[PDB]
Amino acid sequence: ASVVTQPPSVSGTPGQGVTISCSGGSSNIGSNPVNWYQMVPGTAPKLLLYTNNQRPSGVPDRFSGSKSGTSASLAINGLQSEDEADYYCAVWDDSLSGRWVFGGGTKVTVLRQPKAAPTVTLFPPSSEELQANKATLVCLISDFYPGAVTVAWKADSSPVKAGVETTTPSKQSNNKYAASSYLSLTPEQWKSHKSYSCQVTHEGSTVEKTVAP
Amino acid sequence: QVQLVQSGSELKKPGASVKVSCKASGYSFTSYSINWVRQAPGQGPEWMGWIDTNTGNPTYAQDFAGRFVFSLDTSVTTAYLQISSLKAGDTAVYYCATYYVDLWGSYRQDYYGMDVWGHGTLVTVSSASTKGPSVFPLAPGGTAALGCLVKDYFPEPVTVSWNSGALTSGVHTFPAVLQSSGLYSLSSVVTVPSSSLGTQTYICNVNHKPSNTKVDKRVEPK
Repeated sequence: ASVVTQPPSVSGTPGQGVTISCSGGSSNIGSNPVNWYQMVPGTAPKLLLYTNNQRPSGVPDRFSGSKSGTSASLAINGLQSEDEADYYCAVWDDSLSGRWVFGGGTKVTVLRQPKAAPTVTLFPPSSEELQANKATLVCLISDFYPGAVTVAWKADSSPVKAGVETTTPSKQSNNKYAASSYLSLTPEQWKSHKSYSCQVTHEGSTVEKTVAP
Repeated sequence: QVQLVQSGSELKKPGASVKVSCKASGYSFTSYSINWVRQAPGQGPEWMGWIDTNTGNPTYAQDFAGRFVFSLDTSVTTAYLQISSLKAGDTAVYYCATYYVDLWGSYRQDYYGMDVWGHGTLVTVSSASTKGPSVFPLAPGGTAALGCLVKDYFPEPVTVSWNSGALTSGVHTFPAVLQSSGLYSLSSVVTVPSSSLGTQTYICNVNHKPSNTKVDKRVEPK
């Protein structure tokens, strides 16, 4: 994962306040000034704060920043719709060899409907595909909100990583999100196990679906 | 107003090289350094280094020192990034960045040139060529889901209907995944009462224009 740690997902109804933690180490946040960036689709990444708490011309004062010890924080007080975006903290790190390091990003959602855990459907490979000497497990993930998930697979009871491909979340017509994850196997690997499991984590809660040969 | 215009999206085979450009304007090009940053799918951005636009000397982050080259053509105030021996892991959006020059005196050549970013250049490392999808059925009271796996096609888009467009209720076609091959795959699914599984006809109609591919696939349980 990333060198500095951000929550994947932060949310509030409009007008509410939220904060985004950015946890690092002595060699980075603990000794050097922090920048915050806002990423909106169709828009170049935008500097939101620099030297911890300074706002560039144009950035509203409802955004504020701070740093303490080895962590920094971005506060948004009075969420507005245009604040919905991905946010990234960044700082110079003296440790590795000298480089900026970034957090993994935080999606801020301005809630417009109740939080919804995803519906997860897991499909085994078809006879047709297995006949073609291939195998694909299909894990489909829909109706979740806010739109952030992480997907883990496991063979029987062991994590796999290899052969896994996962989409980013995309907005549905009902303003909740969808994502999919594919696990590519050999026909042999499919048959040589008792089961495969697709685990979807959303707002801290994991849902698991399992299929077997 | 500081402005950075980056070159268009690129599709390259593994082992090939690519050169992307960053055209700067609105300020004194040779008085302020250019910084380079990439972000690969899922991951947080990674800082690659900077180049002194006066001396021309580049400095590279540890992880990018070797296959990556920063260069300049100052006469057209453009900074370039070249990558050789491209790998799957090089697939990313590549950004150039510099200073809000108004806030950094008259001259600055260091790693703080991170205020203003270009829109980014997507580089996709791919060995894919135009190809139609293979279509396979997806089969698992209450409700249940059946569908079609539209596998290994290129390029986008594929269109999917069910029973010739007649069936729309409970149909959900998912955005495609781009796998490391450079090929895409997607899935479309119909949510239905479980009793309808194998008692009612469900045919997905898949069209892939670039390859002149039309496929009708009936989907049954088991």
